[PDB]
Formats: sequence, C-alpha cells, structure tokens
Amino acid sequence: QLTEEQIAEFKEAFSLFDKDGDGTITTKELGTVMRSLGQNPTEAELQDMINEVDADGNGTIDFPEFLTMMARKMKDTDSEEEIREAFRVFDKDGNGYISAAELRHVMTNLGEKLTDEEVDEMIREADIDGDGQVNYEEFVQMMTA
Amino acid sequence: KIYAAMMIMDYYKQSKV
Ligand SMILES: [Ca+2]
Ligand SMILES: [Ca+2]
Ligand SMILES: [Ca+2]
Ligand SMILES: [Ca+2]
Repeated sequence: QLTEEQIAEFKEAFSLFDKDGDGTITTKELGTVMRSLGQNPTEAELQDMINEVDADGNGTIDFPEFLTMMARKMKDTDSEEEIREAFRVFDKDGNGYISAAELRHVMTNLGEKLTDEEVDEMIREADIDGDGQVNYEEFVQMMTA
Repeated sequence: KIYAAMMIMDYYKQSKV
C-alpha cells in the first residue's frame, strides 16, 4: 500500500501548493502553481480542478484530501492520459523529448535553481535509451517511481 | 491538469531532496 515515506513526501508536495501554510489549498494558491507550470487557468477552471480533489465540497483542498487522491491514483493503472499532460508541461517545443534546458526551465520556475551539472544528473537518471533526453516512456518512470 | 501538477510537484520536491 502507501508507505510512511510516501506520506511524508506527499505532505512536502502538498505544502508546496499550500504556500501560506494554513493547511488548505485555495484556488488562488492553485493558480500560482499552474502559472509557474506555464498555464493560465481561469477562476472557473481553477474551481473545477479543486472539485477533483475537494471531497467534502468546501471549496479548498486539505492534506487528507490531497493524500487520498495521491494514494488512490498511484494504485490506478489508468493515468497514462494525465501523465501525457504532465509530459507536455516539460516538452515546451513539442518535439517529443524533454531536454536538459527544458527540465531546468520547469525546475527553476517551481523555485529551484540547479547547476548545469545537476540538471544533467537528473536527465542521466531518467534517460534509459541514451539519447541524453527524456521521451514519454522514460517520463512515465520518472513520474511513477 | 491538477493531478499532473501534483505528480510534478512531487517529482520536484524529491529532486531537491
Ligand atoms: Ca493555504
Ligand atoms: Ca475540502
Ligand atoms: Ca522538447
Ligand atoms: Ca532518452
């Protein structure tokens, strides 16, 4: 099932959305994240995203709700289609491969400046076939591990 | 879109760590 380290890591991920640290993710905090991922969702779109995770319908996402989704979806095998959306966030030029520069771009936008050596290490870790880049199959493994 | 963002944020933090 879900391990105690997965719980801790899902909580760290939650806290990166929950930027004022009040224990609930608002549409406003969700907006901040989506924009740093290169998107610009409207208020209606932000509220409808909240609907996906907000189980009691109070308009925000608390950690138990966030955890319920993360834990349930990881047991799923039918998230290919969502991972494909996640892929396109990284693959900015749309060429089917995530480059070092594309990886660093997304990482620095989320609040992490990495050296050219650190980005290379991440690509190297994910790169199974050796083209020095990340295709979809390799990206699945880096979102699924 | 939201779950994609959640997976990404998880990857991001664990990349930092
Ligand atoms: Ca909050
Ligand atoms: Ca709620
Ligand atoms: Ca690309
Ligand atoms: Ca590759």
